[PDB]
Amino acid sequence: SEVEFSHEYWMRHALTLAKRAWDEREVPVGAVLVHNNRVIGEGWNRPIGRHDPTAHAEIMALRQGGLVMQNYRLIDATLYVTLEPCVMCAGAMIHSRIGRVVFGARDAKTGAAGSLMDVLHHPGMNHRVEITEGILADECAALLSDFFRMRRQEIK
Amino acid sequence: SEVEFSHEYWMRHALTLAKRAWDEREVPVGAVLVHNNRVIGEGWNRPIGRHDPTAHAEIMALRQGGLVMQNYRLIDATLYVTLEPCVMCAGAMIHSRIGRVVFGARDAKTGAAGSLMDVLHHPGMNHRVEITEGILADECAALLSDFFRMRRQEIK
Ligand SMILES: [Zn+2]
Ligand SMILES: [Zn+2]
Repeated sequence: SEVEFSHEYWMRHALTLAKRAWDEREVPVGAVLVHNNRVIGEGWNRPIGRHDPTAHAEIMALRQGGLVMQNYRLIDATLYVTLEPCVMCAGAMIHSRIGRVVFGARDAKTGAAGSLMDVLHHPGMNHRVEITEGILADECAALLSDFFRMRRQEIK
Repeated sequence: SEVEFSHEYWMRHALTLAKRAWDEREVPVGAVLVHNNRVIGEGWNRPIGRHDPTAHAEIMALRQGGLVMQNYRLIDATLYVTLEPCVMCAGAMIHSRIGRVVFGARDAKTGAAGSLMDVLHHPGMNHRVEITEGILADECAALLSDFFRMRRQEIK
């Protein structure tokens, strides 16, 4: 079913992080940054609790990676995130120079890797980040679905 | 002649922050976030020294503003930055819901406020950030130019 170090194996770890966001009552998105099959950064969405509009899963994983690698450039790393990245995160991926982003569910309204727009393969960027899409898309989208319901199950 | 609280008055303050980046040998870009004419965030470019690819002046200013306002949404705030923002920072401004970005020099190669692409007024966004461009542009451009000149020298 899920071989060690395959995309699904790392995405499942990202889903463990997306659940931390779930517990903190934030949109459940998780991300893990991997280099040579070692975790060098982990993150979950938490803009509300951090009072920070930039606190997305991807930004958190990328900033930790920079610290772990002692380099703002994260050459050859692969960033796994449970939801297609937004424009901000796609831009951050370009500046980080990572090798690839692997995402789960598509974000139909604001995804920047094909959905709302494509930032990553736009011709004028100075670095091409490869894209793998739809890994465990169903579980990723169900987590989000369970959240937007259990959430309206709050608006009394 | 620069009236207190005018765009030029705030951009001149962002230029002082830009010189801090210069002093740290970082591309010289500075930013100041203002709400009701009071500083709620300040930033300068420091990705290299912070080992953080997301450490642009704008991101630093927005994060500080969020702390001060106790809210990731920075409604009606105005962000001054000495150089047209990149895709990542433009994306961040949209998530923060600021009212306006005022910038200095255009970034022809990779500006996301019209140069390389326009993220801010893309029609699929859920928030429109107003744009004021070119405030003290010549000064902002000279600082950047003097930098890439001084740097190209330093290469022994
Ligand atoms: Zn994002
Ligand atoms: Zn930027």
